[PDB]
Amino acid sequence: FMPPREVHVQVTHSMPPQKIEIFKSLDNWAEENILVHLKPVEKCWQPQDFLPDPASDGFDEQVRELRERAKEIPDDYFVVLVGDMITEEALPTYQTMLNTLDGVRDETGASPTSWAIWTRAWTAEENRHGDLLNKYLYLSGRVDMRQIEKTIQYLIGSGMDPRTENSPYLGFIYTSFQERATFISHGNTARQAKEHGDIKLAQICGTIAADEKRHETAYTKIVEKLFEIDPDGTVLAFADMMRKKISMPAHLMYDGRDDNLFDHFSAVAQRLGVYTAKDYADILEFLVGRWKVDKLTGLSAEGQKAQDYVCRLPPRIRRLEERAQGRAKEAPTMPFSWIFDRQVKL
Amino acid sequence: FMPPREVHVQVTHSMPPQKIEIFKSLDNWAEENILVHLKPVEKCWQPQDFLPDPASDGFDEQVRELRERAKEIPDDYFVVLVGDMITEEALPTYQTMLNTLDGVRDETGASPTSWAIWTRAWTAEENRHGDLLNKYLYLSGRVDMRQIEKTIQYLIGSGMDPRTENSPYLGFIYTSFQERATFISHGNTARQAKEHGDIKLAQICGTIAADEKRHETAYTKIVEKLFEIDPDGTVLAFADMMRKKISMPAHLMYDGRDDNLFDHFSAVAQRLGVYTAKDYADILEFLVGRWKVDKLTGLSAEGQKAQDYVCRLPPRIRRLEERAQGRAKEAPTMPFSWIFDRQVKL
Ligand SMILES: [Fe+3]
Ligand SMILES: [Fe+3]
Ligand SMILES: [Fe+3]
Ligand SMILES: [Fe+3]
Ligand SMILES: [Zn+2]
Ligand SMILES: [Zn+2]
Repeated sequence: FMPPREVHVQVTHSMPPQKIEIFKSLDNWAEENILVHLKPVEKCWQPQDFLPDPASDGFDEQVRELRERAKEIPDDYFVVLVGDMITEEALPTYQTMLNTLDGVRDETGASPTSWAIWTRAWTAEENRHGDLLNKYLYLSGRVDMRQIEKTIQYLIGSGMDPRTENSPYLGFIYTSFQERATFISHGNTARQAKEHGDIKLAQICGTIAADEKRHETAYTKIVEKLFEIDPDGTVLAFADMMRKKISMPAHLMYDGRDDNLFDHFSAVAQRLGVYTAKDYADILEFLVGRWKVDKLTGLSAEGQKAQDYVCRLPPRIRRLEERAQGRAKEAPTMPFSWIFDRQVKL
Repeated sequence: FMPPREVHVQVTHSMPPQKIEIFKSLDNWAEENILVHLKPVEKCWQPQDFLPDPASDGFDEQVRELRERAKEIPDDYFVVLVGDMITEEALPTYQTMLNTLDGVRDETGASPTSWAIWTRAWTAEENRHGDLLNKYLYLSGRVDMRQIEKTIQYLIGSGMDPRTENSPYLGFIYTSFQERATFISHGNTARQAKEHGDIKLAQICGTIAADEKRHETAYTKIVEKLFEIDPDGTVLAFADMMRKKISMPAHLMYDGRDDNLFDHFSAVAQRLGVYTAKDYADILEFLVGRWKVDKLTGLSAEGQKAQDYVCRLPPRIRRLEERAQGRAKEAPTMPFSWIFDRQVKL
């Protein structure tokens, strides 16, 4: 039946028109400072590096092993991993999302601009994450590929509205935050697969995280350059995003069966510690430290307000969650269509 | 090393600005006439419907069968199928490509416009094609998934410039043509897999073709509505596309090894009859018949020229190829990295 829809009213082009040049001029900078964070394709890993080799005499035992190993991984973990993969699979959305950003958008799909080249290349690198996880999940035999496939269709057709308002200020702060968010997630699913005694699974999550660490560096560099060129406007963007809260890229998630699928998935991510509310705050605190927002001069009346709010927010959010956490009650066990309606503790 | 790049000079916004409304107003029409050609997600097939069931006691024998069956399929066919799949996999490009089209582009990634909803939904349906083919190819064990994965990365990062110039006139004629092109391809790979005695493979190609037939109907309806609303401009678009020739969506194809990969792939598609130059002309002739271009009144000096040229082109192209075909010499055998450098006849 009917999937979820963005409840917030839609806003387009919140950025002043003239300033687009600030991104048209930074073309040279981008080549020297963002395009370096790209791996040449020949040097890149590919999903096959991490999956059974179908053209190998060892393919059968390889798959048989992957599957033995999988049994020892509990369902809750699978639910999280699946959510992850579904997010990663909705990639066509995210390339489209970067092609709405006013200062950078690829005008033809093959535009030689540094910004477009970065976009096409980043998409290319991300495409690997979906594939690798998909085939791992598929072979594992622990999840319901059909329902997962269905969720993905519902997701791609729903789209996303990250409320970036076509602003590269907001957009690049979003991606900055998101890329770090998945990085923490993946590193935890890595660290947790290690614990469940599956190193080959750890490696999968591991090397995806690698890509995210690199992408995050690229985006945290673009924000750093915007803090120097436009100290006030960047602070205004950074504050604006924090008040709206960062709505995750896969929140319209729907399996034809759970009207609050994303909330439930996120709850399982929480209990296991793949991505907690602490992590959310920790990311923020890191970005304030990374951009040295604590120390900036030349701020307008609203800018100083936009600064202080942002700077005091991490200990605030942490403590907000703190007391919510030490009052949270026992959560119910709920079925997930991703796992044939087997039940995990929320 | 370095992939191929678009040799033609880039052109943006070839459409007059005012007319965008003709696409802003057709929002209602689109809901009644294009959105109907969408399958509800619950009714859609998913790749799992066509692949071994990893959560089934039968998974092992299923895979073992898929693989036995594959051996009987010759390498040349695999090369074509692989090209196909690589094209289909570069999907994020094509969603981006539809979001450059001036009259339809999704402004936020979640815009409630009939045009955006169609875009997100079509992308969602297409995502299934890549997956299904990918996993089939993977399990088969007859192709080199790593090299295929690499090609895909080179492709997504290269992008495409279909020379639609942000015009929905040109763009929707392009997609109209492309969707029919893949339809003929897939139906032939279906019909050919039948012949090599693999019905489960035929079914895969079969049900993908199904999606393409539907998409083609939707797009050939949008052109039909543009032939009625703007008889002259549509003919001008249709002529313009034919003179530039339709550059296929996967032409920048590169495996780090073959500087003319796309030409060689296309040559194998040709020899086998998956997609010949005849087919190209046959599609054209069908579209002239489909849109009744043969019979249109009220055409400008250039429009009548744009009409006649287009109408006489199918027997022209066919005969051009005819004599090229009856003079073509024996083609060399060439290695493909998609098949571990085994060699097929071009
Ligand atoms: Fe990713
Ligand atoms: Fe990412
Ligand atoms: Fe397709
Ligand atoms: Fe298609
Ligand atoms: Zn994918
Ligand atoms: Zn895909």
